[PDB]
Amino acid sequence: DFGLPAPISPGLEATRRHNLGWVRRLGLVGDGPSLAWYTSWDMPRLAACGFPHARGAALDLCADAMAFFFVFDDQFDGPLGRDPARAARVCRRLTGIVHGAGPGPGADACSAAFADVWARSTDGAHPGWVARTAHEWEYYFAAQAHEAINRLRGTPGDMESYLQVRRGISGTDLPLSLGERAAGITVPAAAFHSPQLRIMREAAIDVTLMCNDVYSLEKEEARGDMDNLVLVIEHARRCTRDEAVTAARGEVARRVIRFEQLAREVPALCAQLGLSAVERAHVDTYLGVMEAWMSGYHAWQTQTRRYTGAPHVLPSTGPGYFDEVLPT
Ligand SMILES: CC[N+](CC)(CC)Cc1ccccc1
Ligand SMILES: [Mg+2]
Ligand SMILES: [Mg+2]
Ligand SMILES: [Mg+2]
Repeated sequence: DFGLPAPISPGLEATRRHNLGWVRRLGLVGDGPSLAWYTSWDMPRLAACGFPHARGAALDLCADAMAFFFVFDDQFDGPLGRDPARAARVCRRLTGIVHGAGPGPGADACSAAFADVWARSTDGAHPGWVARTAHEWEYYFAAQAHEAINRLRGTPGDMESYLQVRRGISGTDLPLSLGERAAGITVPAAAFHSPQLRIMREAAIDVTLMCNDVYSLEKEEARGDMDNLVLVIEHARRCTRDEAVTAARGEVARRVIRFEQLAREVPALCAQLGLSAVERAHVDTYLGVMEAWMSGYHAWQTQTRRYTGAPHVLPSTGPGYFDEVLPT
């Protein structure tokens, strides 16, 4: 019991078709085991449940971005994730794409897929959205090497260090930046940076990564992963696994409560700032984007085959992928 309500975009089926063609055309997913395994994740349902405001090509972008995140993530479940210098170099290649240097023809599948997601994301976007989201991507790519450092250390970090690494490797605020973009809204800066919306944005991202930590612990613990809230709590408190899971549930619940308490202040905040009716509408949609990411991510993770299937399809005795698609 995380304390989250149940959630979908009507573009689910069209996006399923588009996204299957996209991952195969780009070389992220092959034929056979990799395609079956990818399909079992149900990236279209994650997009439709996590981004219910997205329609048409906007939902396509959400599903393709998710596909990139998950395929790229799994490439570190192998030697790359025990090699911080190599991880830092591979991730520097991707960061160069973020800051404007496109990969060119014949780039590897991960570079090509990311370049496509990023170009589609920024096309027609407000410059303030582009600048913020570019730095979000930089954090995401740069954090991976620190997760590898922690694996070599073999102990979980303290809570502060766990949050600094885990917020990065989880994709930081990128799901919410994507949801804003896909909903076609631009949050007014005066509202975006209110203490209420800053705390809410941070809480929503923490909620989803902590919910994921609980559901993905089984597939991660056996690989020597250290940046998982359950392991962090257990190590810090010297408590039982059950006590640590219970505490993790409470960390999520307290953040949901804080989010909802602050959400109640948002109508009055928009009035204090003198926002226009359209601006208030965009803020209201942004609240729904955050609410839907929290509830939709969790709904998806209860139905996907990624977490129950991984230890059997890709046991910890081998890499967490069928094909190497990321040159190192
Ligand atoms: C955002 C997608 N992600 C992290 C990059 C792919 C592995 C899983 C994830 C989803 C939701 C919360 C935390 C992690
Ligand atoms: Mg990861
Ligand atoms: Mg992972
Ligand atoms: Mg996980």
